[PDB]
Amino acid sequence: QLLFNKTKSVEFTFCNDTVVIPCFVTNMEAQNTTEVYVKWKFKGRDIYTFDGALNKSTVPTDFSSAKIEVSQLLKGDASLKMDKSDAVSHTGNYTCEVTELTREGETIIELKYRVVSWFSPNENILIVIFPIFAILLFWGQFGIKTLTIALLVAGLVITVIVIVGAILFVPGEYSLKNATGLGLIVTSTGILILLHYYVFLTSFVIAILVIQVIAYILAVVGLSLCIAACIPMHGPLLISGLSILALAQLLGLVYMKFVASNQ
Amino acid sequence: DIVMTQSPATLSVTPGDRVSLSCRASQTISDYLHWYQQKSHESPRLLIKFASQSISGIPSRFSGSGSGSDFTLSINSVEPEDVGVYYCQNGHGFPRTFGGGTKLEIKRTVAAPSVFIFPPSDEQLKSGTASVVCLLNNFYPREAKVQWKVDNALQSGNSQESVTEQDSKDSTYSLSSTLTLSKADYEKHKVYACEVTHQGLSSPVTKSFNRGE
Amino acid sequence: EVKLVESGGDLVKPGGSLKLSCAASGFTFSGYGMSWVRQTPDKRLEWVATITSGGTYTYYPDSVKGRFTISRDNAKNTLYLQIDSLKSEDTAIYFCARSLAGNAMDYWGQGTSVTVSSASTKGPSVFPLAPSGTAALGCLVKDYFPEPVTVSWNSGALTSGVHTFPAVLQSSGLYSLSSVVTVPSSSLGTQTYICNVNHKPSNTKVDKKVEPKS
Ligand SMILES: *[C@@H]1O[C@H](CO)[C@@H](O)[C@H](O)[C@H]1NC(C)=O
Ligand SMILES: *[C@@H]1O[C@H](CO)[C@@H](O)[C@H](O)[C@H]1NC(C)=O
Ligand SMILES: *[C@@H]1O[C@H](CO)[C@@H](O)[C@H](O)[C@H]1NC(C)=O
Ligand SMILES: *[C@@H]1O[C@H](CO)[C@@H](O)[C@H](O)[C@H]1NC(C)=O
Repeated sequence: QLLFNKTKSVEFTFCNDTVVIPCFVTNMEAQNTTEVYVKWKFKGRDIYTFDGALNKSTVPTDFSSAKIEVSQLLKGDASLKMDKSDAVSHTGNYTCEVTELTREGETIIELKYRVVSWFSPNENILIVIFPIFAILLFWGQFGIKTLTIALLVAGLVITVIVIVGAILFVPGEYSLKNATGLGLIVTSTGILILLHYYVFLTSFVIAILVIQVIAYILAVVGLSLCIAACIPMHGPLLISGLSILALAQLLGLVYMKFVASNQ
Repeated sequence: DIVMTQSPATLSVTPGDRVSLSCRASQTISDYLHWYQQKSHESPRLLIKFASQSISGIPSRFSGSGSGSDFTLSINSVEPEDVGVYYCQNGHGFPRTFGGGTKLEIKRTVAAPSVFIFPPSDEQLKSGTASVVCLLNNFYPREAKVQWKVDNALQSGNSQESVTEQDSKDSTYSLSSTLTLSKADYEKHKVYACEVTHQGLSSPVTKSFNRGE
Repeated sequence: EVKLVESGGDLVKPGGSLKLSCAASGFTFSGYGMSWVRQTPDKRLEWVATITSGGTYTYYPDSVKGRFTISRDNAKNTLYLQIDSLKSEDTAIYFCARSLAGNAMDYWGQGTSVTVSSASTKGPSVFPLAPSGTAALGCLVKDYFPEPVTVSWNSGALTSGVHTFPAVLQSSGLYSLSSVVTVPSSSLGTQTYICNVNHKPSNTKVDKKVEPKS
């Protein structure tokens, strides 16, 4: 009786192009595929069969993409490979049956699906609130500084394309909807960098401005990483830049609150 | 030590008829069940593997069915060539057990036996024994009576029948009866007679001869 | 095609030992698992052994108490089975077979006969059954042990119309068997009919000229 590397379950995400269900025989004794037969079952159906003797791989029309790597079979690797589109529609308890000459075995692996669309909950709740707090704050400096047209001209549009950017981004599972949403966001914050240095200098402006630029191109070259492919493990840079730009804006609001008061 | 049980034991079918042979396992063996046939004086050949998968060069008339515990070998339009023994064998569980075997006899039209008699060889006679042989050739059904008459005195307990297996072209049988006496006994009598009664003989047929005539 | 050939079957004393050879032909021998299956005279089939393609790993039923040892010489294209401490219960026909997964055996050999008796072999006396449009003639292969005897006609040229009988166990515990053939009566004199009895265990080959009696 064959034994396995017992595996409870596996999780796949929207960005898992190719899906792999593990099946490892620990005590395989075969010396040619002729001796071997593998049957993959799902929900009481035979969804993949490899006959070693004829090396005939046979699959239903509903799993046309399914395969195992023959090469690795004799080593104990009877793991199943399928494309994303087939897997998504078929989440459940997969069964692997492997048969030699005089010994057989089977094992069960549950296929689970989870959605964490593009960024992790905490990450995609940051890069939305920092460049909303930021402009909300700019409005305070604009309102206090008024009581240019230009600044208010380019002021409404910034709030609009953050409100647009930050609802284009956050739906779905890593679209070009999101990709563009976030781009509109970083470019909005990227004309905010200009609309914050549109006051008029102290020794306090050249600071907040230069560090705002630093953190900004850190946040753009901090996004040039991320825009490419789902599950980008390059989030902290994008959040930190927008952090310093939020905070620079914060120095902005209150240092001017000091001026417009004290001669 | 799983047990494979086939059913039926024996079977008589008319050619061009469909037939189902059953096989039962003492535990679940999914679709891992194989079917072979054996024609007498041949060795087994594989018909089906993994319950249902047909093999290259198997007539299109055999196919296997079932899964779990109960299985079925179906012959859609059996032929006089398919006379033989069918065995199921479990692909799963230990050990690789075979089934008891299903004998499949072919049914046909009644055929009368060609009857021949052979007096003993002088060679054997010098050896000290006489054996008289009676052949019934190519008949059906299998059952036939033979009585040995020596000067019309009916003999008992000195004869031996042997029956050929069923032909796989003409679905007939053949039968030898050997009458064994010593040189002495044989040389004491004149007339040696074989009396054949068979279904397709309107009257018992006798082959006889007079010693060395 | 594929062809498998067993040899090495014989009469043996109980407790004796036999080594069976199986010649494989017409495929990549070292590519496939192989097996031994015997067939008892009750005509039941019993798997006795199995070897992997590589010869590394072997498998047997608990039925034969570790008395059988399978091997394979991948160079000579020969599969072997060593049967030891033979018992009366081992008397059978031994088949080699090419094994697929689930030990599906898709090629079988013709078989080799193992007989285990306390009896010694006695060879058959062969006698003509002289004929007297169609004539019938034959052979009386009488008083032989153990089984079986093989009978060809005219070196195996004559196959059409030949009925070699099932042997029958006599009062003596010897075997008797006849082989007969129906031929055109026109042929006799102008054609030779010879009856080729081979009884292997007693090293008996009779080639009997079967003739109409003077
Ligand atoms: C999906 O991608 C990750 C990347 O590390 C991988 O670990 C996972 O096993 C992949 N496939 C499945 C079936 O989860
Ligand atoms: C069988 O094996 C070869 C390599 O051994 C493989 O490349 C080929 O595609 C297989 N045959 C079929 C019908 O898939
Ligand atoms: C699979 O089986 C496990 C227990 O064996 C069960 O908890 C689970 O709910 C089943 N189905 C799916 C879809 O995971
Ligand atoms: C299996 O059998 C094939 C038959 O062509 C042989 O060529 C091959 O190398 C053998 N062994 C393995 C492990 O592939």
